[PDB]
Amino acid sequence: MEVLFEAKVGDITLKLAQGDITQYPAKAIVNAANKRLEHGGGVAYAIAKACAGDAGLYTEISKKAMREQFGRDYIDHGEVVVTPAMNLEERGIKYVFHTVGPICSGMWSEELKEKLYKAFLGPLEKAEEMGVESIAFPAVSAGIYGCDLEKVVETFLEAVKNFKGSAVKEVALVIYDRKSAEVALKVFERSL
Repeated sequence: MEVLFEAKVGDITLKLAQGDITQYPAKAIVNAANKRLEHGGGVAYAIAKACAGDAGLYTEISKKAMREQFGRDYIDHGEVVVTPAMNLEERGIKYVFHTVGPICSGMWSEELKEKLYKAFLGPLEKAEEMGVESIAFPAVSAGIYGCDLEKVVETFLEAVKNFKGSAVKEVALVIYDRKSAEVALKVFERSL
């Protein structure tokens, strides 16, 4: 795990790290999921298998948790489903916070931005609500949903800046690949 950036933002300490989010030292890690919590690919698959040993198993566990928490089999942007991290609990990761970002498919707009903003802010508020002091995020919607990475990072930063909390003390954005991590760093540098 390599920390590329660190500083005080909003009400917490923000870090930009390059590495595997399933190995990040945070009490809760956020999953960039689809509205049905079917973890079939990308970071959602990585987190799902890391937690249960079989992504399919975590998908079922997640669907059950979502029905229990929201009374339905899907979530809207901003809503967060909480599941036990299972096998990751040994690493200090107690929960996985599932959030759902919009599908840009190479486009951008105020509406798409708002949906993504909610996808980032929701997990922060859930952490605050649960007294979870540390949380790590992936670049939501920057995967197959095709939202421009720079726009995604800018929106994430906006959410962190606007976030009002006292329980949450540490927040991190975790990017797996070098090329993407550097793009993110560039945004952090000119925005903070």
